[PDB]
Amino acid sequence: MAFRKSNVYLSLVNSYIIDSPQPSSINYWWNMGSLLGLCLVIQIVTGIFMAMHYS
Amino acid sequence: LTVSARDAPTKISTLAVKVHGGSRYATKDGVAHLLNRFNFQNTNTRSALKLVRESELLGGTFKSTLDREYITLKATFLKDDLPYYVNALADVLYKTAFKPHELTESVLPAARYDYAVAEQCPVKSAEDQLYAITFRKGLGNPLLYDGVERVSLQDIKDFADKVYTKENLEVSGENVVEADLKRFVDESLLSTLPAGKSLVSKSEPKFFLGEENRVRFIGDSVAAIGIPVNKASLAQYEVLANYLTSALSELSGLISSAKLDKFTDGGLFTLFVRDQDSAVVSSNIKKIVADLKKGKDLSPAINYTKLKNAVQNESVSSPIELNFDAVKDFKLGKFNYVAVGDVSNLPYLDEL
Amino acid sequence: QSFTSIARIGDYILKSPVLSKLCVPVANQFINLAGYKKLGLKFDDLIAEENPIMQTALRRLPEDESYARAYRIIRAHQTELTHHLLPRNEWIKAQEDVPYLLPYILEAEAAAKEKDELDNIEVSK
Amino acid sequence: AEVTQLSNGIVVATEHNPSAHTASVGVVFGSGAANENPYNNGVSNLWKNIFLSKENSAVAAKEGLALSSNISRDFQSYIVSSLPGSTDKSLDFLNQSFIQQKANLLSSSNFEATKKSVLKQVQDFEDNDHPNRVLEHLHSTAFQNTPLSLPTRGTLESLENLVVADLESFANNHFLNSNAVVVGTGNIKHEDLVNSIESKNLSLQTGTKPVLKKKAAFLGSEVRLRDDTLPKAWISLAVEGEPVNSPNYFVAKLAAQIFGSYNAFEPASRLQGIKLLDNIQEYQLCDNFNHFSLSYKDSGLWGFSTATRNVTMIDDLIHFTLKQWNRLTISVTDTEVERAKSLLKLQLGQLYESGNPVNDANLLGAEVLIKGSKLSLGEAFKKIDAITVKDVKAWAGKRLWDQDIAIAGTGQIEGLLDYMRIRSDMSMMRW
Ligand code: HEC
Ligand SMILES: COc1c(O)c(C)c(C/C=C(\C)CC/C=C(\C)CC/C=C(/C)CC/C=C(\C)CC/C=C(\C)CCC=C(C)C)c(O)c1OC
Repeated sequence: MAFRKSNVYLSLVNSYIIDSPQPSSINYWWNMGSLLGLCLVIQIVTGIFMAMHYS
Repeated sequence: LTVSARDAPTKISTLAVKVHGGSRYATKDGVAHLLNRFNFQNTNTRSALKLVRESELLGGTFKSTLDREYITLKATFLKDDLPYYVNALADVLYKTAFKPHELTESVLPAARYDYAVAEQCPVKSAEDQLYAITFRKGLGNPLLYDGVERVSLQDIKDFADKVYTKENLEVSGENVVEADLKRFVDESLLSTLPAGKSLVSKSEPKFFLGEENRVRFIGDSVAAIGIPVNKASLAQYEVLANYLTSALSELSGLISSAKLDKFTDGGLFTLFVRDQDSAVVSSNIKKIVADLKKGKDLSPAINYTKLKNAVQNESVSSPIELNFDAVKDFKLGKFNYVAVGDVSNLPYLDEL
Repeated sequence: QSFTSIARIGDYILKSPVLSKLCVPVANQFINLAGYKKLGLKFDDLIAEENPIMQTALRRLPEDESYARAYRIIRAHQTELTHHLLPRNEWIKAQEDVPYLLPYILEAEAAAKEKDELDNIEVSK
Repeated sequence: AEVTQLSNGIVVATEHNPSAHTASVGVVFGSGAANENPYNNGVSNLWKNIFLSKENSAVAAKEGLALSSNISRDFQSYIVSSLPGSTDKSLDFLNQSFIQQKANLLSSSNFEATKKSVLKQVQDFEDNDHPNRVLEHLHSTAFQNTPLSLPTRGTLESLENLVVADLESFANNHFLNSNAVVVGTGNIKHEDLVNSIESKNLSLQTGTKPVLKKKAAFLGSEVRLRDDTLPKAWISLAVEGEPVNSPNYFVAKLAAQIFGSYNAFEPASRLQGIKLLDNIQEYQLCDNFNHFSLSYKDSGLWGFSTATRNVTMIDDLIHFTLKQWNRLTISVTDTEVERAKSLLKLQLGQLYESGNPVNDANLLGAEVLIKGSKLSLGEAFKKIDAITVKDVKAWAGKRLWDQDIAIAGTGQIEGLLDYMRIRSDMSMMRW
């Protein structure tokens, strides 16, 4: 089978982000979740760099 | 060790080694099948893999067919590569490894698939039942392996010992120069094969009549009749089959197929009526049996049965050819019947 | 809310000529505003199926109705994703908007309720 | 080995072979299903069926003649086989049916009994012959609203609405002289046949030409005939191939031989020198597959067909197969090409030289109708052996690399991913 499916780490990525079967009709309201993950990343990255200069 | 041939200006040659080892001679049920499935496996000097890889680069393929009487090892290839395929075929007949793992991993699976394909076609289940009742143990032997009686690797080896001998096989190269062919055959390992005996019996098989078998089957229903023919009375049955399978006969659209299996010591005529529902199968065969009892022919299909029996350019060694231009009438004595399918709604040998 | 319960209340309203003439017209207007018929759906196609009653019911549905429900559902998703409605001549008509799955659902709820009753039957000597 | 062809009033084409026991004679018209309309689709198949009618067939059986017909896309053919001596009586039956009985075959009792037979015939096809059914739909979507899209057997709806007049209308527009070629194969000489033809005069609708149309075109698309009740998935996928009389006609056929055909149950098949087999046998991605390079007058299809019971891994089947095809543009090896040459010759030989003259007629007839002649088997081999790795790469980089595809399938194809996923695999990422 394809490597993205056989590898222990990549298969997680494949099942959640590549081959994950989505209902054909979801609308833009279903885009908020990815936006929340992105927000989480922005908060963490910017906070760590600021922590470097914070007392 | 008959070495036939027939050159030509064409680019594709076809070596072939007919061998009298079909189910007719099989010592144990399906052993001929297993052996046929074992050909082209590993030899003692060349693996099945290498044989294929080598022949592909040259430009030729192999194939091993099974008959009720034969086991043919054919090889199609480009003309000028003749020696290679002669030795390949020689190698198989003289020294195939017969490893226990080749049995379990390639032979048994391939044979199981063969039996599976055949177990799903009702006409073939019938055709098998026909042979088994007419010739109760000669040509009525099971064609394919099904495991009813044990068959070890040794049994397959023993059977190969009997059947693979110089006095029981015939080389036959189509589109090849007989000169070089005989030269290569004798120069190869064919001549080293321990020539045993020819199991080809001339005496007519002890056939039976008025026998019937009924097999319950899920799918299309099929009613069939089988008639044991004589060594000389087979030319009329040949025209009969081609008559029933032509626009001349009115009842040609009431049957699925009809043929004559020509052997070396006789033959067998078969008639197949196959359809979805039992009602149509009953009427169609009941009509045939009635119209054949009040037989007729007048030989109008004499030029047709002669033309259709000539389109077989691979069998330029057929029995009688001018025997057709003789008899012109046909009746219908005792025959054999087999009901397959919706049995409870199918005719018996009585009401026919 | 069980379909047995919706049927109880609904049938009571449908029988009484007082309520029947008052509610049905309201209900009819509610159904048209819902809009599912413009997507080619029948109300029964809209029932949430992720529960045992609905699975038992859908399992028992004859083939022809099953293939039909499948086509209607697929056609609805495709139309929804294109942000259009079907051409008016393709809409489901009121005569067609029949409760085809309802009898199978009611039957399964009754069977289920009886099992629940029998598994908990008390005995008096 | 000789391809003789001369024109006097009609174009006569023959190929003799003395070792042949029988001789086949027939007329091959330069028009097939590709000349029909969406509405009279199935008329050619219908013609073939009356030509083989119980009545017309019995007349030839008494005389000792056997009938055979074949409806294709670019052409159509009616053949009569006979013994080497009755080579004259075949022409009597040929003329008697295309001029004398061109009104006796079309009776309101024969036509109806025949129409009822092609209806049960075409219905049986659609209901059970899934691989050919899928291949037919592949042409249908690949060449939609174009001549090559029409199926050869015609459609049930256009068939049941067909009448005697439609047959006539077609016959009077395509069964013309300028759109015909008389072919003879078997053992008879060219001079032997042409004399019996140039003997009987009469032109019959001479100077008349068939109607024209619009050029065939490939459109990347798909048709999915999902059916979860079937026990397998049958799929066919292809790119725009090569038309006959194309410089890359042979490069294309060789390319298809590289991947060849396969059958998981045949021990020998599992051993072929095909790299794709290492990938597909591990989890048994399919029961069988076969590549092809279909060529027609205006276009062709290059791709493969496959059948499988591994319904949850169809995406791996498609993915590995397309990754292999990517190789043709960038890394096909000398030995793969050489293996293909040898196997292509072997198959091309087995076709052009079988023990059946009726096959020879169809091959000869079809070729002469398009290029006015037939390339000798020995001439082909010269072209085949001259192909280099550089040729295959230039071809693939034009026909396979990042090119649209056409897909068709039936059975349990829920696992066959969307178009774009398949289409994306027609190439690879690179720096
Ligand atoms: C150390 C890593 C770090 C992480 C992880 C982090 N922060 Fe912060 N955050 C800080 C620091 C440092 C400050 C003070 C600097 C500032 O005021 O922006 C801060 C301040 C804030 C403030 C005050 C903003 C203001 O007005 O100045 C908010 C609100 C906030 N964080 C929200 C979040 C949220 C929500 C998350 C997580 C989802 C998050 N933070 C994760 C370090 C972090
Ligand atoms: C079924 O439906 C789905 C669905 O399943 C998915 C997966 C998605 C896609 C969305 C996602 C997968 C969102 C996922 C998000 C997360 C898992 C967030 C994880 C968050 C983190 C913050 C990771 C932690 C990171 C760090 C520690 C790195 C920061 C530090 C750095 C760079 C060190 C810097 C220091 C130096 C010295 C240079 C859909 O959109 C969707 O609907 C359409």
